[PDB]
Amino acid sequence: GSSGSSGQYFVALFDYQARTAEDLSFRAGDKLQVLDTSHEGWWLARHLEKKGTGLGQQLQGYIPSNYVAEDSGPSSG
Repeated sequence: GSSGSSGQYFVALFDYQARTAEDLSFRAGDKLQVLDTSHEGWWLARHLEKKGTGLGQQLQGYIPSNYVAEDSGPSSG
C-alpha cells in the first residue's frame, strides 16, 4: 500500500555474511524489505529476490541497517 499497508524497502550497499542463524545474510544489491525496526542498528528484513541457488535455510533475520539504505521504490501500483 501507500498509507495503510506499510512498506519499507532497502538496498544492500555492500555484502554481509551472517555468523549465526538468527542473523540474515545478503550481498551488495540484494532487495530486502524491512519488517521490524525496533532497534537502531539491526532490523528484521526478509529476502525479496527470487529463491536463491540450492536449499535456502533462512529467508529473514536481523540485518545491519548501515549496510543497507533507502532505495527508491514505487509505492503505488
